[PDB]
Amino acid sequence: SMNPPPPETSNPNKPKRQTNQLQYLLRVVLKTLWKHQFAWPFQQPVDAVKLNLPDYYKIIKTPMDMGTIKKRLENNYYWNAQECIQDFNTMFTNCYIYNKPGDDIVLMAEALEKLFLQKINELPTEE
Ligand SMILES: COc1cc(OC)c2c(=O)[nH]c(-c3cc(C)c(OCCO)c(C)c3)nc2c1
Repeated sequence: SMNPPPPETSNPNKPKRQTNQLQYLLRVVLKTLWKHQFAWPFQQPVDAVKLNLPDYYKIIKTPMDMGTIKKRLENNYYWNAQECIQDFNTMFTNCYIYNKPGDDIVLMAEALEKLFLQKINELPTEE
């Protein structure tokens, strides 16, 4: 069994910025989700070998996780807040696509996503 390479977190020729919206995404959005009791399954790429999910990366072709997002934010990988918001949404959607309603992992994602939505509802206007 084999995992894919993780998503890119470094690319020196990708344009990047540090916007006030991106600072909010790190200091408020990521920090809130990361500390949550249900964060742990989402803090690193899905290890499809250790979890014995051999079809995971057959179904999930755009993997994302908060470990990857955390590194992207800390390394100022992004140009804009929409890029980062898309990553969070890709993470949640992958969970819903792969799993079944009412599974524990789906309940965990839902809890995290509720908080994500409440925080992004107050994303600041760009300075
Ligand atoms: C431990 O961290 C994770 C993270 C996950 O996603 C972010 C998942 C995830 O998306 N599905 C599952 C999961 C677990 C079991 C036992 C399942 O039945 C095995 C097939 O008979 C299925 C279909 C999914 N485990 C995760 C664990």
